[PDB]
Amino acid sequence: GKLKQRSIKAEGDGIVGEGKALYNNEGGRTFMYAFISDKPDLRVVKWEANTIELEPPRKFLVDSPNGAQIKYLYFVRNLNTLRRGAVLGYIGATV
Amino acid sequence: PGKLKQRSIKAEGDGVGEGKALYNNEGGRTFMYAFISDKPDLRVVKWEFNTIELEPPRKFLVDSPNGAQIKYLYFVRNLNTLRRGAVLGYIGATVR
Repeated sequence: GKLKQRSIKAEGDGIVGEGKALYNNEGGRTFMYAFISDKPDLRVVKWEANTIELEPPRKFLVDSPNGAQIKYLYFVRNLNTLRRGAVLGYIGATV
Repeated sequence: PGKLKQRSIKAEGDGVGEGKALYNNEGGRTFMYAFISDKPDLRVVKWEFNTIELEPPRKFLVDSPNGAQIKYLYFVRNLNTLRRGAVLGYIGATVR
């Protein structure tokens, strides 16, 4: 199950944050699994004219030249278990 | 979190096989999740420390520098759906 990405703008409350969404283009149709962002407090992503709420950020640290960095993983509302492991499978390969 | 690993090993069947094994490590404790081989239809992966039994292989293709390619995927017996997803999400990135 290959996993793709699409940079997108999310929203918190007064927080408005851009970031990278993880999706899945099975045949013609799309499906967003998770959203990786650097600002917490984020509430909703707007995906397609359709809104998507997010979840309690799980926290972790990803490296780089400019330094390993705090990061915030958001699973979309009620993502089935199998796809959650699938998300963590992708990240913990590209780290 | 986080962190999934790889280590080549030999697996047996009622009959032998060899291939990739996706595994994990925590506070020193070494966990095995899945085994990948081009050969059906093995039973066990022996890990020198247990007789770890394998599920019937799920089957998949990957594109290569020499065309199309068969490999089988064996989850371990009764592996929790969560950890099943990472195996699949990992491979997904890992190969094509």
